[PDB]
Amino acid sequence: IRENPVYEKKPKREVKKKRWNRPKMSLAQKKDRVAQKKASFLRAQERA
Amino acid sequence: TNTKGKRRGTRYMFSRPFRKHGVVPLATYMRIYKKGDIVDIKGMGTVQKGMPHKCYHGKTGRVYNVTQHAVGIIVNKQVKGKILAKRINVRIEHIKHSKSRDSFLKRVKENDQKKKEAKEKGTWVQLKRQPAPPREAHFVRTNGKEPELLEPIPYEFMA
Amino acid sequence: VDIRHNKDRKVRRKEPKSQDIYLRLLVKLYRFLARRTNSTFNQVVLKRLFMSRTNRPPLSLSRMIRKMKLPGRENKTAVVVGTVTDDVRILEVPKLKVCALRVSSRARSRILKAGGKILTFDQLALESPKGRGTVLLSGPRKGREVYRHFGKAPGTPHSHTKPYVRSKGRKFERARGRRASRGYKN
Amino acid sequence: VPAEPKLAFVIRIRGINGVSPKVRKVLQLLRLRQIFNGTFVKLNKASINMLRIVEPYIAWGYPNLKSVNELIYKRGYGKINKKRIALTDNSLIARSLGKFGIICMEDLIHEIYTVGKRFKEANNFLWPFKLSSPRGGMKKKTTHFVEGGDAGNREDQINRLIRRMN
RNA sequence: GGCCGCCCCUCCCACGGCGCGACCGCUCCGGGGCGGACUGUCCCCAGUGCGCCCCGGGCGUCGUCGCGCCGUCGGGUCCC
RNA sequence: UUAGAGGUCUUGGGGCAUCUCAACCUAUUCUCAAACUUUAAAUGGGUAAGAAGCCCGGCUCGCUGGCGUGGAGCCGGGCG
RNA sequence: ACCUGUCAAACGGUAACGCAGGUGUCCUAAGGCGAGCUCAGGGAGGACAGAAACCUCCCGUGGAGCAGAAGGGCAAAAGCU
RNA sequence: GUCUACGGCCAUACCACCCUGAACGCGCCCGAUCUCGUCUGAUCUCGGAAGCUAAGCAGGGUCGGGCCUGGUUAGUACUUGGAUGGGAGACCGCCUGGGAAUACCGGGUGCUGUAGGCUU
Repeated sequence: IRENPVYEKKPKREVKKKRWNRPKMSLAQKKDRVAQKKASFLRAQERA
Repeated sequence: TNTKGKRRGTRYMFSRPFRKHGVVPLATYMRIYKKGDIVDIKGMGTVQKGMPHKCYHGKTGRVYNVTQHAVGIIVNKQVKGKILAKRINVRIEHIKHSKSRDSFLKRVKENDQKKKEAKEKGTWVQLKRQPAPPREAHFVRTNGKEPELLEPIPYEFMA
Repeated sequence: VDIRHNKDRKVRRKEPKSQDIYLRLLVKLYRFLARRTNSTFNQVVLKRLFMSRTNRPPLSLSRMIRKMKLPGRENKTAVVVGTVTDDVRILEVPKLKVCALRVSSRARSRILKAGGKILTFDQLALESPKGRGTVLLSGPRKGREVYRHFGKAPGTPHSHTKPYVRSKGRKFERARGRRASRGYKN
Repeated sequence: VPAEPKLAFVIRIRGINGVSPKVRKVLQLLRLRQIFNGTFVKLNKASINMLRIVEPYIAWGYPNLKSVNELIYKRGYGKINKKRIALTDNSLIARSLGKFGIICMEDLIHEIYTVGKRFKEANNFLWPFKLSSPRGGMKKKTTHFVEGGDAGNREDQINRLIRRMN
């Protein structure tokens, strides 16, 4: 440590940007989901 | 008559704002005050040391002394028909920089540089502020659409 | 209409309160000079001829030598609207051309023995009607005893003004208010 | 939509008895220290808000070319060495205002009317006009113009009032 | 000498109006293929927005650029 | 501080396997506060709108200090 | 002679034998510093134990405490040990 | 695309529940000889590296509560200045300027600084 304390930074590597997390849903997706959830409830209660 | 107590009538002026109690944010202690700059005095009840008197809350003065935790300020106070420059020591928590001075210092900078640009370009530029002039003459297009006719509405007695 | 009159009349001397006919003749002379000449020197001299004795303090010989030794002041006439007094703490007097209303006998002897010249204000008008090549001097106006008593009151914290005291000693206004051991000391 | 006017003529229509301290201050800044005194005011947001303070005390509007002509010619005086001097010759104007380019009564009228550079100097040179009482009377000095009174901004009707007071 | 007074004219500028293109920015009431999430009609189902990707339409205070045409007791010491 | 409504553990009561009340909870609802408040005016109060300013170069310090640090002071110069 | 809230009209100041109250003390710690903890209350459990003894988990923005009245302030606090 | 150490602004960041988490890391985790502290190695302190993302933590979701922001409420309430306005009064209208707050209805649900990794 006393002879060579200088730090050599790990070289940065360019990589392909791959998403490992879910992106946020948009307003259109959120509104559509309620539309089809409502329709399924009406359809299921009508069938039974 | 009423009392001469130091904190009489400070029930609201020294209270913390709603949902803003607790630990004092640390950037207030990191603000740097030099000799000659203008500060707003606003007492905070969370810190009871170095507290300005209520008559200096909402007042603005300039720094004449800097100590370890406090600042000396020259503040104008009106006393029965005469204005005197009081010197008060206030801890750092109860003061903040005054943005009016910062705006003026910026305007001095853009003025000086506009003088240099004007001299180098051989032109003349306006540097004095002017009050809002009367509105200039202009045309208003109807776009082939008649103005909507407004009319007072009849009176109705609601609940 | 809708004005105030309490400051309409300016309070200043338009003539000497004195009845000294010789001063009245110099006022007649310098009234003409202030009017018919564009010199502001003649205007300043005219004002000082009107002024009272407390406003015309004596000018010490030492102070005039001090002010006439400053650079560029050589071969100029020192003008005093007042009395030139002798200073015994000065041992060497150079040659000076001094114009004054009054010069004390010992001052006049020392100035003349040094080779200098003393002029009156009528000879100053004949030599320099404009006031060219002059140094207009004045004695210390606040250098008298009444000003030690003026100002912030003695019994007020940061005041260094002299009280009106009949006699000076340990028993005369030194105990309470001038001492932390007797009441207070501000 | 025409450009909103740049020039106003303001006439004090009230006396000096029982005036509030703020209205008193604004009136002496407008140089209306006497009843039926008049002056030209350059219109901008600074001056307009001043005129709103003294609204019950003044009757103002937009003068025309004839109004500025009759006021300056008939009872226009200069402030020459702190004195009220009648404008009888063009030399009086040239000695005080000639450095700005105003050398005659026509230059001073153009300067006031087509308000521009050096309006401050030309207008301050003019002593506040001492108008007479309005011949034919007034409607109501204590009420605003839009309520059948006298005060406030009569925008173009000020020229009718000037014909009767000048 | 100059200007104005009536007639083909003539140039520039300003204001307003009418069209014609080009460029730019927002938008979808849009089309076509590439990856992610959604639905109790979920395998044969049905939708939802998102990236490149060029065509179509609209708006932009009525954007910028020019081009024409019409009006003015318009301006140019009343343009030549 | 007023009134209904929907549920239920009920050291609750009453009329008689019990059932209604009361209690509690939840979502609503009527009406209020000088010594209550999330919100929050109008009119108020303070400061600033340069030459005592701005921008360059240098010197001093026993204060501060990783440092050519920082802060203050002082000496020149330029810019209306 | 003093202090708290209000009066008091959103800077400060502002009166009445106006309103609601407190004071002539108390503390070797309840002064100072450090460390470690979290309080009131409630739910669910546990031999005697029950509406209130002590033990355990959970929720808890302070709804407790900080000696004196009241207002402000305060949570790995200024509270408890 | 993300994390860690130290932070700034302190909910657009909190709370409830569900889903997903590659690699580094952060953890949970194993143990008590030494340092250290306990009724109790639970916590604290220390020595580790068999297992695991179940939890914490991160990202997403919910016609979610809250929070932020905008409409509406509404030129309403209130208010500077004015009148020899009205009204028996209580109070109200007008001129001249300023101008809110619930309920109700939408949109959003951390940004970022220094240093050091992973995404090879």
